[PDB]
Formats: sequence, C-alpha cells, structure tokens
Amino acid sequence: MDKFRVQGPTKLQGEVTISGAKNAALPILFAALLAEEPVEIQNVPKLKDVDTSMKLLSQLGAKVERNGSVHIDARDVNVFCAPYDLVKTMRASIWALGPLVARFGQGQVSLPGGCTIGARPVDLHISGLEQLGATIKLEEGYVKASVDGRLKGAHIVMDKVSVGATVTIMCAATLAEGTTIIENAAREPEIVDTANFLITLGAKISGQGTDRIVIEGVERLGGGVYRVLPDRIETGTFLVAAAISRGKIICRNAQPDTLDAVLAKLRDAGADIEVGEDWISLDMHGKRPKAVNVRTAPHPAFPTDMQAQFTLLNLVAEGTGFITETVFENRFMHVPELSRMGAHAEIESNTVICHGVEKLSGAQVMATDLRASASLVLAGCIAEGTTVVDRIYHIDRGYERIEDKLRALGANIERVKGE
Amino acid sequence: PKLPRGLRFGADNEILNDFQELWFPDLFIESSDTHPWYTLKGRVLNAHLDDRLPNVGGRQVRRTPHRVTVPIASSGLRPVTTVQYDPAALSFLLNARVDWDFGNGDSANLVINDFLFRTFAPKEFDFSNSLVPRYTQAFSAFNAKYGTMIGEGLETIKYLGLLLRRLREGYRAVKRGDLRALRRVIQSYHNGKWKPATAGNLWLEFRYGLMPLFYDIRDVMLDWQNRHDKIQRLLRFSVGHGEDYVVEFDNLYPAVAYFKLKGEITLERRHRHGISYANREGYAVFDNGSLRPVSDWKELATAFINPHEVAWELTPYSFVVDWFLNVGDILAQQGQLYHNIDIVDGFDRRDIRLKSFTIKGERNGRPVNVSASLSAVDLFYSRLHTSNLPFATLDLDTTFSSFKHVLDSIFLLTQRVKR
Repeated sequence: MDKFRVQGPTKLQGEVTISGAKNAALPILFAALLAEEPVEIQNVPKLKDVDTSMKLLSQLGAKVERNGSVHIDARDVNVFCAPYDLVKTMRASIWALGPLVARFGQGQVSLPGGCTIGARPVDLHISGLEQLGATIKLEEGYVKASVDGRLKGAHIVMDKVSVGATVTIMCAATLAEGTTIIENAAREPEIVDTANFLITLGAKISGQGTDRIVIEGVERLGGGVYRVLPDRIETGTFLVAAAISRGKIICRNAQPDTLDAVLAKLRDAGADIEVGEDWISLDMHGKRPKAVNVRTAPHPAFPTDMQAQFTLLNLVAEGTGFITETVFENRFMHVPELSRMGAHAEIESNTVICHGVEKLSGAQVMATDLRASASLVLAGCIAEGTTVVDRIYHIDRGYERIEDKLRALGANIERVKGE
Repeated sequence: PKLPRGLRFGADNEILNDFQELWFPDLFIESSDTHPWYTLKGRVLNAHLDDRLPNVGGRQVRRTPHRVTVPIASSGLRPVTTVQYDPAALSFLLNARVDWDFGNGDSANLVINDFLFRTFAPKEFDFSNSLVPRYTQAFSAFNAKYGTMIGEGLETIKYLGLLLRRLREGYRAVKRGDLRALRRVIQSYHNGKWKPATAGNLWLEFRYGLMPLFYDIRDVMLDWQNRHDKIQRLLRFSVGHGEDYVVEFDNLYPAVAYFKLKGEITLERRHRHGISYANREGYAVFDNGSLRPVSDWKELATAFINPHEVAWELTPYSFVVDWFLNVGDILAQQGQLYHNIDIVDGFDRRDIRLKSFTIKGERNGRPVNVSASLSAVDLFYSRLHTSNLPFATLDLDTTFSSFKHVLDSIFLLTQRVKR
C-alpha cells in the first residue's frame, strides 16, 4: 500500500490554482445520455472517480475521447448491463438510472458502495420513480426499469432533504412530459451549478437555490457549451492549513458566492478576509483562531460539506466548540485518528465536543474516508513528528497532484511505492 | 530462518523469545468483507421473489499475529501476547422478518437474511480511577485472608527436611557397620520397643524397618504439589469495571426501501488490567530438554515402594544414592520462582461485548410489528502490554525471601551424600 511521509514543521506561503469540481461534474456526465448532440465540457481534472466513469461509458457503446477538453458523444449506446466492479467503486453511480429509462427503455444498475459515510440513504431514489411512471422490479440486484413512453408529470411531496434525491429527480424530469414541482429540495451549491448546464441545452428550469422548484417538461433538446466551475471545498481546505501555521495564502479562480456563510464566521474571529470575483485572500496576523457553534444545515448557513475541514481548526483554537452533525451521523473516523496524536474529544449523540489544545505529535494514522483524508495530511505540516497516512488512494479521488501543489508552498512530501 | 513466529536463536541451537516482536508487533492492512452478498426471501408487494442483492464495502481491520509457543519459564504462564482487533466499524448480522397487514395493497411478508450496517465505535474511554482502589484492598487484606494458608507451606517444607536427616544416617550405618544406631530408629515409629526380626543381613532390616517412614514422606511430596501450584495461580489479578453506552442508528431502508428501521443497541464496555509476578532473571533462557513435567514428581515417591523388585541385589549402592540426585534437580528449578521477585509483567485488556437490544420499525409513519433477532459477528478487543506501576509500596519480595533459605538448606544436604 502506498503511503506518504510529510516532515516539518515548515511554512505555507504562496499561491495555488484551484482545479475543477467533483460533486458538480458527476451529474453533468450523466445528463449527456439524453441529448443527441455532442456537448463540450471544460475544466475537468484527472481524478480517480473521473477516470472510472470514462471506462464505464466506454463499455456501454459510446466512444469517448479527451486530451485538452472533454467531448463525450453518447448517442450510440447499445449495452445496457453495467459491470459490478465499477458501480461498487463509487457512490454516485446510482444516479444513472434516470436517463436509462427516459430515452432508451431498459437498464440494469447494481447497488453502489463508495466510501463509508452512512447507511446509504437510497430510500428517496426509489420513491422518486414510482410517482413519475416506472415499474418496481429487480433481479439479482439489477434494478430493472421498463415503461412505454415518457415519464408523467406530478407533484412530488418529499419528507427529508438528502444529497442524491434532488439530482435523481432533476435528471429524470427534463424530457419527461408534464410539470413536476420538487417540494423541499436541496439548496446546496452543487444543484445551482448543475442547473446552469441544463439551461444551455434548452431546459426551462428557473428558481435555483430554493426548496420549491418548478421544472417545465419539454420534448427534446440538443447540445451546449458550458465550463465547469471550480470546486468550493478545495478553496476552503487550503485556508485551514494556513490558519494553523500563521501565514498568508492568495487563492486564484474561486467562487465567493458559493461560500457565503463559510467566510462570515471566520471574520469575527480576527482574520482579514478579502472578497472579490476571482481571488480570495486570508491572513491571521499571527493571532490564535477561535471556536464557533453553528449547527450543520443545508446551504446556506454553514453547509454540511465542511465537517472534516474545520475539525482540526477547532482543536487548535481555544475554548469549547461543538458542531451538531445531522447529515453524516455515521462518519466519525477522523476523531479516533486525531486522539492518538495527543488530543481529547467526545462524541455525544450526534454532536462532537471539540476542546482547545496547542500542537500535536505526528504518528501513524489511517485514512479510510474522502473528506477525512485531507485533515490528516495537513496536520503533519505543523506537528512535530513523522506522519504516516495509510491508504492514500482516497486523496487522488478528489484532488489531483496534491503533493505537487504543497511542494511549492513549503512542504516536504514524497510518494512511497507499495503494492 | 527455520522458525515460525516468536522464536529466536540463542546458544547451541537454543530457541529464545524476542522482546521486540511480542511487545511491539507490526500490524498490517486487510481489505476483505465478511458477507459481501446476501439474499432477500419472502413475499413483497404481493410478489414472492428470491434474488442475490449485495451490500456495502470498505472494511479495514488491523489484526496482530497470535502466538502461543513456548512460555517464559518452566511450569509458568503464557507470555503477554499483543492481540489487537480494531475493525473499521461495528457490523452485526440482522435476520429480520418485517411484515405488515393493512388493507389490501399494503400486504407483504419478506424475510431479511444477513443484514449489516456501519456506524461509529467510540473507543476513546479510560478508567484510571476505578482499578486503583481495587489493587489497594487486595494487597492490604492479603496478610489477613491468606495469612494462614501461606504459614502451612512453611511448616511443611521444614518438616520434610527433618525426615531426610534421619534417613541419611541409615545409609552410613551400612558402610561403618554399627548395629546400635539402626535398630533403635525402627522402634521410634512403633508404640513400644520391640524388634520384628533379628538376622545378619543389613538390607533386611532396612527395607521393612522403614515401611512407616515411606508412607509419611509420600504424603509430603503429594501435598507440596498442591501447596506450590496454587500460589502461582493467585498471581493473576485481572479485575476491572466498565460502564454502559448506547448507540443510536436510523435511516435504515433495506430491500424495497419503503419501511424505516431503527433501534438502540446497548453495548457493554469493559476495561480490566492484569498484573503478574515472576523472576527478573528467569525468562532470559528457556530449554525444552530440561523441562520435566509433573509426572516425574509422582514417580520418585513410589520408587522405594515395590512388592517385587530385584534392585536390592543388583548393585544397591547405585540405587539409593541416585534417588537423592533427582530430588535436588527439582528443588533447584523451583527455587528460581522466589529469588528477587520483580514486577516484569502487566497487561491491559479492553473489549466490548453485547447485551440486550430494543429495535423498532415503521413505514411512512405507521406502527409495524417487529420480530427480529440481532446477532454479533464483528466486535471489539484490545490487549496491550505496559511496563509501569503507580503504587508499589508493599511487595511480595520480602515475604518470599524466607522461602529461599529453606530450599537452599535442603539442596546442600543432598550434595554431601557420598557413596
């Protein structure tokens, strides 16, 4: 198994270019199955989950190719059976069941796996297809779906706000006849950036960032050109490593509108935050960060996608801070990893109690999650000791060349071969 | 090097025990799921079916090699084997059987087979204020509770040495030839003063004259085995006390993903610490050739008792003298268990069991009868080794120091018996 070995402590001063998105680029690749015209996708980094979806669509019958820009022309798909080694690898592969019944007529999608983040809340993915006009049937795990004609339009009354429930209904109601109104939708920034891709094609969807969205049903659409916006998590992740080391970092190519409440709480703590359109500045002036008590909730007002990113910052601060997690109540793997370094914490019910210590010591940690893998690498740049991270194949799934971006900033990191 | 696990060369092809492996092992990384596939029998939505639906993945369990080779000394206990079991999560098989009979459409009777989930395991808990008073009372009441059992062993070993002194004088009467210092000892065992027989054979009155003496020495050899092995069993103070902690879990929607499953698993956290006492210069070397089992002690007691033997005429000088050579070898090995008693062991066990459980089950806000049976497959177990001790005022070194002088006085008497 490949592992890293970051020494130090050093300093992190300089700039860094933000790459493409991850959670927003997955629904875009699945929306090309309904369009009969070649689309143009730009700003796509080389990731593990990105290269996995390329081989999945190639086995279905769609010839794909890329070199400087993504140009997927899915219109000659003939194979409907999907492999098992590709669906269980990721988690968002279940969203492809929508377009595989709207234009074609059949499809076999297995149960995905991905990283251990919960009990796989797939209850809203099945209920979102019966109200539109589908057949509930399956054989050997292959979720079959066959229905003559397009999907009907009816008002959907949801119960809870999920992550993949909004993407499943939105990607399966574009070409469907009838007006479908989604009640209590997800106002996360991944839905707003995805809705911009449908407007270029020809969809009539107005009202992004609202729990009630009126989706207009059309007949057929075409192609369009739209550049994928950079990821918002990658920009906020680099700001945590600079606040714990007392320095200054200048970001490039970011979206300040996607992180409204994220930078609002850090301003009252005593940090100069400069806004803009393409660059975001942040400086601590050598001061010590504070602790905030904000409950996790869908965007805005501190989204739930900033749990493991602000976990290390609350431990190195002062006082007593607690974060009530109501979305990922089962992803508590980043807490036992930091307790061995020399920290103390307690998880009560669904809220983690973060204390306030100074520095820690580097040791042997294990990264088995996606968001919990970045908090273990940045902690070794300021601690005193050798930091060994086990299973580093999750870092490449969302970040491309992480060891090269931190090398220019001031961090001795090298890759060690394993298997 | 022609060795399994836990062996190391020493002298002339003599195996030892490596200290850098049993106390500090090297854990590995395993990525293999227990039950990656399962079935869902029964009738759902008025349609009986039986397929093969898989589950989730990502199970990282780090285990340590379990070794049970040679101990640390002769007739001792097993060494502290580091047994670490840190699974990725808490997976438990649930063979549920949920069924509901309401109206005509909502009628199903499906049988869930092999259902597991992944949550969190708070392994960050200590009890450094409950196992310390338990060691003070055990050491303060040791002189009062066991104050009479230890005193019986001191008067037993000293009484056996008095019988060996009178037996040595009988062998010297054969070489010298004094008949006055031989017939008077036989009359001391009976009530009055009489002689059973009078002949010229020196070996005739030595066998029948020492018949009541052989019955008394044999009872001491059989009693010493019970008064010595029970003391070593009392050196295993592995007591502890833990508390209770419940684990909450929701968003469970298996099979058709229309019914909600939830409950409250009540775990049983345990934390105990063991302490042992052994010789500080006894676990250095270990040879299996000189290891004499307990069966050799019972054979020497019946050597002189024989209804028909020819040893009294086939060189009797090489039979009674050799008997004392085997007795000194046993006392020389048992004497090392009381010379310089230093605290060298000490293990800490921390495992989590499973008790009662109260699970429920609903379906879109409706009371549904639940009749399941939760099992237990993946648990939690930890076993490390320490090298420190808080309180160490009263020790067993001064008490066992008096037993060393008694054993050394008997070993020197057998060496002076010449032919």
